[PDB]
Amino acid sequence: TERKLLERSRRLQEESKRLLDEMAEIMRRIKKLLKKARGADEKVLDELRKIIERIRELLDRSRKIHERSEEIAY
Amino acid sequence: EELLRENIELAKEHIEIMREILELLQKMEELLEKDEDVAKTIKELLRRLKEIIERNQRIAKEHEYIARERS
Repeated sequence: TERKLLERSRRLQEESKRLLDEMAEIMRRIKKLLKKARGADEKVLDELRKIIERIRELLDRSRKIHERSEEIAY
Repeated sequence: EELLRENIELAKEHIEIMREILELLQKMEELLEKDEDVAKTIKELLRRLKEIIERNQRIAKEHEYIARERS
């Protein structure tokens, strides 16, 4: 079932694509909620700011992986 | 074989990413602990996020195996 492998991989990438979108939006949601959180220590809030944009970048790069992987699979 | 080889490397990188991301989310929890409504919503978000990463983490491995088998 060689074609089985191609079909299997293709399905997973569709799902994984769904996940990265959901994740990215969550991270976006966090950034907004963090800014709404004036109550916390400003320095710590910034640290999470740097952290989140690090994560966001990685999700962008991951999206590039999928885009590439989809090309190969196609 | 060139693309299949590339597929293996690409999948491996993705798994690495999810590892680091998982590490970073944990670090985020540390600072979250360090508004009750806001923090509560955050805590849930990272909880939900954590679960998402784990599942995707599994998929990455699953694909990597597929790529290995496909070769």
